[PDB]
Amino acid sequence: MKVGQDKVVTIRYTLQVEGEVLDQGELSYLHGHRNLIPGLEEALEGREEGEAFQAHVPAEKAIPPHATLDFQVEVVKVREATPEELLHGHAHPSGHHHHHH
Amino acid sequence: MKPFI
Ligand SMILES: [Ca+2]
Ligand SMILES: [Ca+2]
Ligand SMILES: [Ca+2]
Ligand SMILES: [Ca+2]
Ligand SMILES: [Cl-]
Ligand code: NI
Repeated sequence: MKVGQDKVVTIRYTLQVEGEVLDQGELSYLHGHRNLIPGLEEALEGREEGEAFQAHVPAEKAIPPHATLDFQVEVVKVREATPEELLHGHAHPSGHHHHHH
Repeated sequence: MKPFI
């Protein structure tokens, strides 16, 4: 499945700024709901599950001022959102736990 | 917004 609006996407990433690793890990987000750094979400659009890629994200689409955010990203999983995720506007952990905010 | 840094 390809990354797109209303998909919950799991990525593994390393973030460098000026050549230094600042963060690394794995996260899941609901795509198309302004829940991720915009330039990173833009880089992810249309990517296939399994794809690995580098993205340069300027501060003006996202740490010192006006530095480039250099991401190394793997698309781990792509699935469709549940109705509850769509209503809440965010991704939920695998285990069903009905709730509101 | 994510990632939380
Ligand atoms: Ca490095
Ligand atoms: Ca949002
Ligand atoms: Ca690639
Ligand atoms: Ca899959
Ligand atoms: Cl999310
Ligand atoms: Ni929720």
